[PDB]
Amino acid sequence: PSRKAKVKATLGEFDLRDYRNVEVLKRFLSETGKILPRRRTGLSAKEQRILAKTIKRARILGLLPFTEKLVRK
Amino acid sequence: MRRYEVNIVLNPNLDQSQLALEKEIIQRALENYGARVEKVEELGLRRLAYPIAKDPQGYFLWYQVEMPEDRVNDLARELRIRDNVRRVMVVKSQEPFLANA
Amino acid sequence: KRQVASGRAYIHASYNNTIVTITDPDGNPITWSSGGVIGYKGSRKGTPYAAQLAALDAAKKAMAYGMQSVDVIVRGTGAGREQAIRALQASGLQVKSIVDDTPVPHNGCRPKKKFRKAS
Amino acid sequence: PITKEEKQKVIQEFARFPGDTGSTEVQVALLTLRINRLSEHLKVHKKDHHSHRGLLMMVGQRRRLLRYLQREDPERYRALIEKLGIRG
RNA sequence: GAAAUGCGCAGAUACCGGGAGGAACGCCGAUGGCGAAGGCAGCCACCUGGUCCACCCGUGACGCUGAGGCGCGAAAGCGUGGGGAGCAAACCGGAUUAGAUACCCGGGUAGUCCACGCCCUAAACGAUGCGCGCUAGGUCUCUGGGUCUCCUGGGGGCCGAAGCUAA
Ligand SMILES: [Mg+2]
Ligand SMILES: [Mg+2]
Ligand SMILES: [Mg+2]
Ligand SMILES: [Mg+2]
Ligand SMILES: [Mg+2]
Ligand SMILES: [Mg+2]
Ligand SMILES: [Mg+2]
Ligand SMILES: [Mg+2]
Ligand SMILES: [Mg+2]
Ligand SMILES: [Mg+2]
Ligand SMILES: [Mg+2]
Repeated sequence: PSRKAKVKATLGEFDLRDYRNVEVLKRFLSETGKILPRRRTGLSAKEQRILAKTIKRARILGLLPFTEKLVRK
Repeated sequence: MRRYEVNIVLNPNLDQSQLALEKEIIQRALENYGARVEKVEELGLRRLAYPIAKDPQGYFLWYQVEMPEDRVNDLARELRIRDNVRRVMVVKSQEPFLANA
Repeated sequence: KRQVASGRAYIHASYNNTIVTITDPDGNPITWSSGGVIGYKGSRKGTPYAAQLAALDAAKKAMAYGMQSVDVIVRGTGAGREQAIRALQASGLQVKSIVDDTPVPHNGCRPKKKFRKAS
Repeated sequence: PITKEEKQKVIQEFARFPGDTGSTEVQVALLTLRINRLSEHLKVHKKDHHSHRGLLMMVGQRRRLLRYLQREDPERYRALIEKLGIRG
């Protein structure tokens, strides 16, 4: 079970090495700033590896956050 | 000669005259280091996900260059020497890798 | 009586004590309170009753300066971290948000031995 | 590094005949290309001990093909060395 | 556990802003990967080793193993510089206890970090030397190739044929 929204589906034909595409990348960050698990991006093992490096370049450029803050508690 | 990509974040707060001066020093810095400049795109300024240099924005640049490998670290060194150059990121270029396509 | 109306409440929750600071919309404190402030002494301070009393004291203390609404900022994983929030809500302060901002290194400083053990 | 056409100028420099990609002469040459590069590298990076193992194997490989070529046509052997500048 | 040393009106704890510095890299991240081992984890560039697949192009047994030799070798430790955030042998205190040279608590030097040079050890563990050939399968997986359901490689797991084992 446990199969809600898998992020690969809810997106189109995107490039994974593109570190400037904030609006596509930020879909793989959590509500906090965290890189999401595979069981939640629904990527392949090799796919996740690349997104993982791409997201980090995006953070260095200030386009994606390193961390954020939970708004309910 | 390898093909790179030079990212430069810029002081979002300077005007036409201090910008046009920076871009000058940037393309002269390139010239002196072997940078043959293929395609470029001044995407401008966007909202940073986190304040850099206490600004909440940053003016962006991007060059795709062929240049001597042995000279890249100095090129990036020289580029960071400036004060409105907040970040330099020099990646070597890659064939894109589609997904979900 | 410097008049502020709205501002931030910081809950600093810990295992040994809870401690609540109230600030203006810029973060400069207006007033504060804690388990020791409400006359507890030892281990009683980290109890969730202490966090109730402490939170309520720092609210009453703040409604004098005329507070009405508050953004809450939890920070810590103590006992009565949450009994502190419940008190803030039932208190005559608008709780407009609760945000957890507990600080956490990106693996940074070698912890005390108490705090690392089985890795 | 060493580029394709860099390499090429060595295979054609040593082939016993056109299209000879893999004769003892060609191999013992190609290695000496890699060995001198590595040793040049390790004169700077004296602490790259991992790469150094590479060198120990290239060398072990060279003097093994050399040891064969000398047992087969001691002509071509004393010939390869004078051309490459080894054993001395 | 409860506490007390300890810090605080020379204004601490909690909170916002600015700065310095040392060390380590959260998520990704594991059932994953690399490496001969020891070991290897933010990001970028440069220098450099190993490896795998397809083509079936070249050489023509050039192979395997390897006493000595040589190099590598976690942590602690040594020398000379440097550095020193946090941590912490020794040590100084507070507790606990019948005692408590200890577990708990407040401090703290070497050390941990860097460079160079030594040391050469270990539950240096798969407690399983290296290479090659042969002997059912099922299944999860990392990484190639193909006519891509499936086929065929290379690696990491699990269960099991034959067989082996004192178990
Ligand atoms: Mg053939
Ligand atoms: Mg023949
Ligand atoms: Mg050692
Ligand atoms: Mg050591
Ligand atoms: Mg020392
Ligand atoms: Mg300490
Ligand atoms: Mg201690
Ligand atoms: Mg297999
Ligand atoms: Mg397999
Ligand atoms: Mg049986
Ligand atoms: Mg039995």
